Amino acid sequence: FTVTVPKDLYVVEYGSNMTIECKFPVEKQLDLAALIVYWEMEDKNIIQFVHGEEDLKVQHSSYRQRARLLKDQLSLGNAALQITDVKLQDAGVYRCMISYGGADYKRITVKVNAPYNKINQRILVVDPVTSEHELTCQAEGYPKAEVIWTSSDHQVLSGKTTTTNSKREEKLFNVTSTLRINTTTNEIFYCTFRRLDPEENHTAELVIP
Amino acid sequence: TVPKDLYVVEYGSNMTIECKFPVEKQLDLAALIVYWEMEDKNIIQFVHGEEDLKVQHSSYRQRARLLKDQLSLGNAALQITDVKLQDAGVYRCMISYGGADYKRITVKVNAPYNKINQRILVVDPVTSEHELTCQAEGYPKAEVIWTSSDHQVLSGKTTTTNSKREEKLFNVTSTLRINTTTNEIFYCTFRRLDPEENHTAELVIPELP
Repeated sequence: FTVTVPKDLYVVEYGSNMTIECKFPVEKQLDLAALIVYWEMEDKNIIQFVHGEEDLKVQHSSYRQRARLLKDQLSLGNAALQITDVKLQDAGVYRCMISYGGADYKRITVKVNAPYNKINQRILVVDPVTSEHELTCQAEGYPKAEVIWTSSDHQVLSGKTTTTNSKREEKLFNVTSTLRINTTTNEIFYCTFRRLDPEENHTAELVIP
Repeated sequence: TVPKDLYVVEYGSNMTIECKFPVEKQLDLAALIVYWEMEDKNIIQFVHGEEDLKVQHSSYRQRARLLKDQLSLGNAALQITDVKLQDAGVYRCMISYGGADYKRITVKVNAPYNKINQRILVVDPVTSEHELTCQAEGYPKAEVIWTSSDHQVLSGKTTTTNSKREEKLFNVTSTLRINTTTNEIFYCTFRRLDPEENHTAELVIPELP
């Protein structure tokens, strides 16, 4: 008897839902009087499954109404922890621990990627005689990002970027950048939100109307 | 024996399919053979405690691996990474240690519209007209249903083409034009039938300077 993990690492996007698995030998059928499943992370209990039931009282405050153990999977020899709406606090080392005659644990590490991939934009005519426009790009993510404006002819341009803490998601940043430029209908520009360590670029295409 | 007969697998993910066999004592890997195939193409040939990767078919060159730490437990776990629609079919496993026996496992590949890209364009701030867009790929064809925070169905413009990335899939992009203000919430729902399946992104109208 030993627990096995088909996936050692999980990379999961902010706000989405994850299923992290642990597999254990089940020759015949589950004797739920003998079955225990314990999920935790950084010494905080997520799930304690005993005598066929989830002990939700011992569940840590953080995970209330978010985490649960898929029970259809238990019959197959698979203890699947599903957590919904992944925060940046859910980055950590997750211990899964099962006792069924023998008893053994495995580790699973989770990283939470919070990309600047929901990009909002605005294009305004500031002065139609000089055909000066104001382009704007906003997005949210973690950590801080810089905005990089480029034209269709690959010219870097000077934008004005304003980084604040997000009024939606406490831990994320709200990055808004503004480009003033002279241009005409159908010309194409790009704003590119750049995170670092490791580098990651998300880019939206603005079409001047 | 096989705990799971049927696997429903996501497109582009990893799958782990399992065949169990009796193991009273420990593994003499000179005596052990494991063979995995689908449609007479070899996926894995494991012999003398080593993967015989020259017999492997082109299709599975660096994708197919046998989880070696789970051989110790009496369970041959075929793992294939980056699942295409071509991986739908019937997989045979055979193992010979002392005795010999085979099991068949059916695999179906779902390609859900669960990676939804979004963007919000402020068209005219005077009227406060915004242009919300959602796009995704999947199979089969899916409709998009736009709804407001109080769940009224709104009129949209949806465009469906064959995907350029993977031509068997479809690209579904939908745009909604609506007069609205900062912090109002909208939903774009990718729906697909026989059987029904819903995936929805939540779009929040931003505060721009």
